[PDB]
Amino acid sequence: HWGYGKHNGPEHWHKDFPIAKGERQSPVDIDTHTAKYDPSLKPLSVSYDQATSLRILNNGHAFNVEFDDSQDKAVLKGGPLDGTYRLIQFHFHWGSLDGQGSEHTVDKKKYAAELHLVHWNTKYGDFGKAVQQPDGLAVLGIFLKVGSAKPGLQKVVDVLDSIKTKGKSADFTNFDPRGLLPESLDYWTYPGSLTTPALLECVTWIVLKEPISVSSEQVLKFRKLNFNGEGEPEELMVDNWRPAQPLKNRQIKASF
Ligand SMILES: [Hg+2]
Ligand SMILES: [Zn+2]
Repeated sequence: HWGYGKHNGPEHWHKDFPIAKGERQSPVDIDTHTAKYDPSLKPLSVSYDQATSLRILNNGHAFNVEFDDSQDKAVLKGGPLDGTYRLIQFHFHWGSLDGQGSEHTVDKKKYAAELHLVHWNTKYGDFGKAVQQPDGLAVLGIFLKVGSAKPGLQKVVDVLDSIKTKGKSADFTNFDPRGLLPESLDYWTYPGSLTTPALLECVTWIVLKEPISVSSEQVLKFRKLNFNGEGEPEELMVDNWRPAQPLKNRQIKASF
């Protein structure tokens, strides 16, 4: 199957997943001078105070932190969205070096990593249903740059040792996502897709202007994860990002 290697990387995904060369693929390059300032755009509403983290798992391509989405516990609303979207999981994409790792680019600038908080539209009842609609998902993307340590990320970092290989999971309760948000909620938004197979075109992307800073030690720890399963040859989990895709007519609107 698919990966980020020489023989199964992004350039090969189209073979199993034809939609890889569809009309609304992600990520893209955000050209700040071409983005349209839209004054009709409402402020984002992030309601994560009653979030319920359950666990963390190494799925062989990233590590997912999962949340209880059986009720409106952690939700996203406002901004470009109509209705309420529930948080289901967050994950990151990171590089082998500090100069790469992000999926979206800003004026061709690459960040060290990118945080994706994934939410599904409650009018669809379940995640599986929401991935059948063009307005099924909303992904909140936050860039990471190397500098000062992010206190709020430390809890995730310390548990990576326990889920080093593909298929390993750990109980991960009482984790507050609010510690991973930047000061400002200014954003760019555009209609896209999931950045991993099945590359479904169901996402409303909200990418935050303001990056969060994390320390070299913190991102270092991400780089120690393995794509492989226990008892298998070691393949470091690095560079698990997809290159920018053709914008193809779409328009990127700015909230600022
Ligand atoms: Hg869809
Ligand atoms: Zn992602």
